[PDB]
Amino acid sequence: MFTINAEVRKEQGKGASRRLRAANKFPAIIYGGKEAPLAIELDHDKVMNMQAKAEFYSEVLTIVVDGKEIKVKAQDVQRHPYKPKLQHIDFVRA
Amino acid sequence: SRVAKAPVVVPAGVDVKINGQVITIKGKNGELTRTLNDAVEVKHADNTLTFGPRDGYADGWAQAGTARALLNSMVIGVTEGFTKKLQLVGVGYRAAVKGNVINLSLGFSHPVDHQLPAGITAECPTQTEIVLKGADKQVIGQVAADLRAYRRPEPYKGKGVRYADEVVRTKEAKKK
Amino acid sequence: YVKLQVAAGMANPSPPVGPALGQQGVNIMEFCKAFNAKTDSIEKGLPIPVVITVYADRSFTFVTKTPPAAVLLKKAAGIKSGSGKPNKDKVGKISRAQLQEIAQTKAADMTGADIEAMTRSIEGTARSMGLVVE
Amino acid sequence: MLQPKRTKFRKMHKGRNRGLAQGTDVSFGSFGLKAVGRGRLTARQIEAARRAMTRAVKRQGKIWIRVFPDKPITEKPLAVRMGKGKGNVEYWVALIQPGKVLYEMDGVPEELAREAFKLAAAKLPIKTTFVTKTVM
Amino acid sequence: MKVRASVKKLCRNCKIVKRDGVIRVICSAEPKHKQRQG
Amino acid sequence: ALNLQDKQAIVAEVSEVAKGALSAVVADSRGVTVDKMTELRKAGREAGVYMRVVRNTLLRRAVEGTPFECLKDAFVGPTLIAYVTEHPGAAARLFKEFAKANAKFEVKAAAFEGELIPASQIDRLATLPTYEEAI
RNA sequence: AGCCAGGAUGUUGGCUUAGAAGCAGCCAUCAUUUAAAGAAAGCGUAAUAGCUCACUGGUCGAGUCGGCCUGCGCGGAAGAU
RNA sequence: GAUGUCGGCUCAUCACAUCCUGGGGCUGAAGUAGGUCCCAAGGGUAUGGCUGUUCGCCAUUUAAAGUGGUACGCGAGCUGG
Ligand SMILES: [Mg+2]
Ligand SMILES: [Mg+2]
Ligand SMILES: [Mg+2]
Ligand SMILES: [Mg+2]
Ligand SMILES: [Mg+2]
Ligand SMILES: [Mg+2]
Ligand SMILES: [Mg+2]
Ligand SMILES: [Mg+2]
Ligand SMILES: [Mg+2]
Ligand SMILES: [Zn+2]
Repeated sequence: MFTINAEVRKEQGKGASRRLRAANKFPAIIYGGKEAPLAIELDHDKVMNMQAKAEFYSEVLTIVVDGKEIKVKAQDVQRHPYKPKLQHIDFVRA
Repeated sequence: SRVAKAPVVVPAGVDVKINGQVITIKGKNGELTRTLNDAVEVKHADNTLTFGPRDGYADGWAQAGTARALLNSMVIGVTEGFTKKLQLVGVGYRAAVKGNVINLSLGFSHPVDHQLPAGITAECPTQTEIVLKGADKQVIGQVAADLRAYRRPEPYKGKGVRYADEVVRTKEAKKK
Repeated sequence: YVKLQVAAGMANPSPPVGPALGQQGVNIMEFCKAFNAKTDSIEKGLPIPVVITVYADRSFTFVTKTPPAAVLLKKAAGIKSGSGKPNKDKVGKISRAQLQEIAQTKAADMTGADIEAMTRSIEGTARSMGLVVE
Repeated sequence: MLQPKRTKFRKMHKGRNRGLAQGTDVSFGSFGLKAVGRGRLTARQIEAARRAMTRAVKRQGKIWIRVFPDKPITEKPLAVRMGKGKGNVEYWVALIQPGKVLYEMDGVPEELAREAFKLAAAKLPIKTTFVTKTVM
Repeated sequence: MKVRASVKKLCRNCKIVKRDGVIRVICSAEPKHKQRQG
Repeated sequence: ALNLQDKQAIVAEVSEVAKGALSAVVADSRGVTVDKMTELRKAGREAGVYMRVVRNTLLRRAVEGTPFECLKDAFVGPTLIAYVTEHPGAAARLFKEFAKANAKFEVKAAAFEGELIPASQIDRLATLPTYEEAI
């Protein structure tokens, strides 16, 4: 079980996402089902080491957002053009 | 640091005098003195010598390591004593001692007269062997190297002033 | 002290053992006949290994060893000269009963304890010379 | 030495090499050589690189060139004054933006894939990173 | 002495040692391996 | 290198051949060629003796299961162990004449009965005959 | 990391060559005794020998190894009053 | 509403990417002699045949006959091929 600790995003858009990335954190979205999409911020270091394991993309992962725990699956990753970093992740509510 | 942490054991009848940075180690085989780098704090106590870094000095441990190393060989020096051996290789090469002077025949116009410094003494068991005995490791080394310099072992026959332990790798001359 | 391989009834020519053994300090006539006088029981057309133990007084003492492992696989398969490219070019065939024949003779030299251990150490000398186990 | 067989037009306007690459992933092979810098790759360069890495893998395995030199480059010779027309086409390039996978190779151990890419990288005008395939 | 912009360890006995800011390759086995960056 | 999975297996094999085996012979094997070793391996397998060189850190663990738990202080320096599975004695004699002939090593200590044998009294398992001598 | 010890047998593997015996080249790269030892990473010999490594047992006694993202530096860096 | 052009002569001055001499590392460096690189600008660094030539070819020297900058140094200094 992959446990990803996250936070709901207070800001949205280009400016915020860049500032986030600078601060060694990266934006990600949770969509799927009746429930409205959830804007989350993740730690760049912790998630990056996770995704290194192939199992990250097959298994169902729990994304802890302010107490609540959301079971999701890795949908689409947006990678850095040339650096071994992550720009954004799509999480489909499983 | 691993060198500095390891302690120097002052033996019996070996006096250790420490005046801030200035160390004086007396014994049977003579007396040696040294000025330790400011980054080093030396402690006496018991039949031991311990070294450590002084506060604020960055290179502290690196300095302490060398300090230990040196004092250890000073202790060895004024008790056991160091003995460097050199062998003259090649036709005509001879050597003899005249007190504090090593007279050297090395295939030149003039025979070489090498004056010896304090604490280093020489004796010639053969006309082809020089044995140096002393207390300062840095100095006994210096002197050995100086005498070696007169005729460094040539790579075609091994001819020249070589150290006893020296392994003189020789090579064949150009083919044709 | 040197290692050589001379024939069952031949020990005298100049190109193989001539200036190779006579250069150390071994008699070219005292060894040549003392070696063939004891290898008379050993079959004709089989190279037999021999090691020399020389001292400082030019004297010598030898103990003969069993024929080589790449030597007995040529007479058992039906080949004079081996394959240039082993396991890429097949020169002959040897059964499971012929492997133990070479092994029961080599029992004095082989490191192995069991017959199966001495059989596998001949299986290897067969594969690396083109020959196939059939 | 890679070059378009036919073209709609002979010569091309200079243009610019702004923006980031498209084709940022190992889409065919197991390993890739990706551009970190921004520049022009000439066919003579591409070949020099291709040759060196092909030699490396002892022609075992597969290699794919993700890039193609389709831009024609012109040049005015010596003692030729400005104007009097656009210079003659002399060579061809590929505009490389950071993140372009340039080569992909598979059917070779990672160790060898890294070495083969090390040699090819040497005959190139722009900084390169070694990349491995990924799941999304 | 090979004086060049790219100084590398050429054998197992080669050792990279920095003497007075000059990255050097000193070797115990091969004298041809002796290098200085400049 | 030896991983713990591989480390445990070694402990097990020695611990097992410890239970059944009668007389075990602990000794030094430093400064001797392979030609002499492979030879005492042919003398061992014949005389029903089991031969091995095992880590003193592993032999102190593999003998903890008793009765040889007085050979602890015998795992200091190079070690070779000669477990005599078939007939007690066979190695403690095979060693005694291998030592005198080759001059290298000393043979640390002998073990039997779940009682200690010092370096001074190894002539005890060296003067015993056959099984096979009582008739 | 260092220091002591070992680094064996079939076997000089086959083919090739005046010789190729780990060590000119070509092809194969198993198996045995094992603590472990490549049908051999380099120097050497006419070919051998001999020296050393990969690997492993002992000693030692607490750390050690080199990739990742990054801040600031070093070399690359020769000109004319 | 003028900054006289190539070459020579006379007189130079600087750079060093060093021709010689000096120090030194490698060498496929036995010696002698080379090859290559590093340091180094203190001084030194041909005369003739041919051509306006610089250059170049050649002859014969020399430790060497350096490479460049100086309005391709130098005509209120000379020459004028
Ligand atoms: Mg903006
Ligand atoms: Mg200096
Ligand atoms: Mg005017
Ligand atoms: Mg210079
Ligand atoms: Mg050069
Ligand atoms: Mg000058
Ligand atoms: Mg000249
Ligand atoms: Mg002018
Ligand atoms: Mg005038
Ligand atoms: Zn080297």
